[PDB]
Amino acid sequence: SNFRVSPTKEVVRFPNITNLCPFGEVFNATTFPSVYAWERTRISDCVA
Amino acid sequence: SNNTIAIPTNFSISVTTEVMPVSMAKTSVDCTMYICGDSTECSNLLLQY
Ligand SMILES: *[C@@H]1O[C@H](CO)[C@@H](O[C@@H]2O[C@H](CO)[C@@H](O)[C@H](O)[C@H]2NC(C)=O)[C@H](O)[C@H]1NC(C)=O
Ligand SMILES: *[C@@H]1O[C@H](CO)[C@@H](O)[C@H](O)[C@H]1NC(C)=O
Repeated sequence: SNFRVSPTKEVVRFPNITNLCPFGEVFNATTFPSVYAWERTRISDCVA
Repeated sequence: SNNTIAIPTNFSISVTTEVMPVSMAKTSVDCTMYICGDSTECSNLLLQY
């Protein structure tokens, strides 16, 4: 079997986009949609 | 007919080929590597089997 090798180092690699997502704006809009007319928005190129 | 017999007057030497299996491929399974890959977390659950 194998008990020889166990990982110890961790290689974490992510796209280097650093712009934080606009949640503070999306959530704090002065008004939201009426549920019958709910609105869909793309969230992209950001860190959630 | 109750009173006649056929006798061979000649013969043929024949060579015939009989093919027989005797072994199969020896196989081995690392049951941990097959089930869990390398993931430590799954290997801990596999111990519970
Ligand atoms: C069995 O038959 C074979 C032929 O099928 C005989 O062999 C032949 O014999 C004659 C006379 O001796 C030759 O002219 C041929 O050339 C032979 N042919 C071959 C292929 O060998 C054979 O003699 C027979 N056996 C007996 C015991 O009579
Ligand atoms: C929402 O935005 C307005 C204007 O930027 C600000 O005055 C208010 O405090 C914000 N509310 C929250 C909960 O972030």
